[PDB]
Amino acid sequence: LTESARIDGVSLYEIVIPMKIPFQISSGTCYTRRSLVVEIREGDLFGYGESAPFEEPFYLGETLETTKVILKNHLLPMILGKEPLSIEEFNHLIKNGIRGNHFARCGVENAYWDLIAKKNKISLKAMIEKKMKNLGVKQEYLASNNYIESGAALGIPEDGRIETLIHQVEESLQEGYRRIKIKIKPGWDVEPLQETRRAVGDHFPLWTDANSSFELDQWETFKAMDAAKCLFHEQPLHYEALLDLKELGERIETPICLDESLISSRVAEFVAKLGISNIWNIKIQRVGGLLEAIKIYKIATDNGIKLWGGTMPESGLGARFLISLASFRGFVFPADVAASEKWYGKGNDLVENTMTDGKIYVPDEPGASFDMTLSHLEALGKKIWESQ
Amino acid sequence: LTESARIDGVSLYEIVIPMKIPFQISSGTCYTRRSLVVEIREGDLFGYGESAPFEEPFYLGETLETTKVILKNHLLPMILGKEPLSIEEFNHLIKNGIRGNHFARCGVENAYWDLIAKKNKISLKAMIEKKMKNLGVKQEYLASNNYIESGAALGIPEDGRIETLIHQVEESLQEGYRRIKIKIKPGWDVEPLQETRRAVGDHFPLWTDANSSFELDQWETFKAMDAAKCLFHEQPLHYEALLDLKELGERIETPICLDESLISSRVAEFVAKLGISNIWNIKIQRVGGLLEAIKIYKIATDNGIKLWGGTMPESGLGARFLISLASFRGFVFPADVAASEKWYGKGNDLVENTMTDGKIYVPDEPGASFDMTLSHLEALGKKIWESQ
Ligand SMILES: [Mg+2]
Ligand SMILES: [Mg+2]
Repeated sequence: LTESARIDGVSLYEIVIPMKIPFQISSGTCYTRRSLVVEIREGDLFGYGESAPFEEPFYLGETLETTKVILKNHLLPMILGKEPLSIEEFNHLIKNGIRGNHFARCGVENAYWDLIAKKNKISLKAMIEKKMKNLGVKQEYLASNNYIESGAALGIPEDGRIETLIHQVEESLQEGYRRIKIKIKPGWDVEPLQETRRAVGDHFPLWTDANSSFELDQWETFKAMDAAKCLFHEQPLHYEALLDLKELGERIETPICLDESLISSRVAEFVAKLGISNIWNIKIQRVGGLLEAIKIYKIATDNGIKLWGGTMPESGLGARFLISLASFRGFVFPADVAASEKWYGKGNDLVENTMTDGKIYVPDEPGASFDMTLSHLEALGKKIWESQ
Repeated sequence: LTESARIDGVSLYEIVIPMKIPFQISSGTCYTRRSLVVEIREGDLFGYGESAPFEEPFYLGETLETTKVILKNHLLPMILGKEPLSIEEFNHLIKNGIRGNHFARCGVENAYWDLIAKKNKISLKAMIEKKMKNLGVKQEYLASNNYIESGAALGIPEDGRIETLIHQVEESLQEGYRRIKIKIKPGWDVEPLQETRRAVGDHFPLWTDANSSFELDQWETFKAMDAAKCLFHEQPLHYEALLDLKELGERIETPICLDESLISSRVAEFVAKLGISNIWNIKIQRVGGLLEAIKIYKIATDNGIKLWGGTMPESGLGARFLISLASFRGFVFPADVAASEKWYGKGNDLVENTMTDGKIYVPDEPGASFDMTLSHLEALGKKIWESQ
């Protein structure tokens, strides 16, 4: 398996996909998925990757606009004409001239995996396993399933009615989702979790996602939520309040899960060393690409830390990168991955990811974009920048 | 002292100042200081603040261009018409809609201090002391001098000759600087530090700045540099390698100083708790403004952690914010602040900061922009955006 390719051409598409289900985002409405697609060309081969920042700067400070700037003016010109010897060398290359900006780096890094996967006629999953192996990931954690399990994510209902949330819990069960997580924030916490737990039974995989909206001195609220016996509480405090997150964990029975805190493998290293949390969420976009995600996977599995996969979400294309990764043994709870048909309508996503009885199967074909036709890409978006 | 004001108008200037001394920046040449100046208007009063990002994304990932985007499209519109009740409430306001992007937030936050200082006819230093006091900073650390000491920062000479560095050490002593720090990186380390130490004598305040260019497994190189007996090593490892930085500190005699790692007061909290480092550098731009800097000051002085002030550097305007702050007792080594005359020529900086026998005196007049005429601002830059 060769990991080298020459970057003969690069292009940037802005894709726009109408949401069949406008959902409550973190800054209001959201009728449409608006994303960037990086196209890397070697000869006649093309790799594609997605950067999916928000339009508002509430997540790491990056926006669609700043991501365009970084990509057009710095990152895409830097890689043009380059001939990296490996995935690791390409990772070094893209980080060199650009710190932060993980969404921009992710779209470029993922496109390179796609290009290499296709050039080698091999599945993403296969490349990931090999990389894992080369990095010295423990044999037990090179094992995998051929699917990921899929969980529902439920917001806080705009009418503040528990029954509106509960109607959605019922729909999620009927739809086949294998796990539910519900949004919480101070004042919308113990009650919704209580009514949810009983709508699904103690047995059903359930967790909260507070989106950092609590502080440690509100710990008693978590104490009260211990009765719902959920699997963990996802990111309850500020992403930089690492010791507070460890301390909360010591005051309650329900474990604490990190999402926003885990911004890189370097951070993962010392978070593992300090025993801040035993349950980590992995979002490829958050960490700036797949290799970084894999390095984090090694650190977690080296330390008995349980993983599960999440997404921003991106389009089906970005999700492909997570889908291959998230089937490995390290991943032990259902992932947040959007089933194409539900959110965009059948066939309307950039690529189709299908949920059957709460499972999404891992593609065996090469790379991420095997089933993306150029004309479908051109139908969903426009080339906004290019250079040869 | 009122801390409230209504934001009747906001403007953005791009200033451009020809460097009399083009210096070796982190991405090549640098003939000119290019910065942004935020103007906030209440009635007939104006506050000014500087955002000074680099043009390339090697520092936190923010650039002049992304900073413009964030400011124009998000931050400046958000504050227009607002009437914050305090500096703390304005800080909350600017962080709400925008995470990361510390340079953008800093220019806006500082402009608000300037506006409030002028409206109250009081010195920045006086407002800082009061805020410090309100935050419960220990009485001993409300003490201050009426000047800061100024240190030289020397780069790695392009010809790789030790004598070229040493000629610069001699010039720095003749110029009156009270401290020298020299750039290092692997392969340019023990020798330059050795030749520097003796050119100045064991007595002279001296430290290294590796700009994160080493890893922990290169620790023996630091061991060898212990003979030069300098005050500390500034940011020797990656900014996110916190435990590695603590560990390096345990393997050598020379203390480790944090710069890039200290990105916020939340991070400062747990870095203090963990005893990563006993010597911290404070850059107002890095932490996103003066209140954040003050919160970090409290954490350090609460824990016996020694401080010193640094700058990006900005223009004289940005430096004003540091100059008032850095005179307090917590600051125990000379600061990196550019003397206007040296770098731009006399009177050519946006505002003039004068070094006399290696000291820069703290202004007693109100705020930061007391001596900045509108026509001088218009001579150094252009209004590029505004809204009323
Ligand atoms: Mg999450
Ligand atoms: Mg420094």
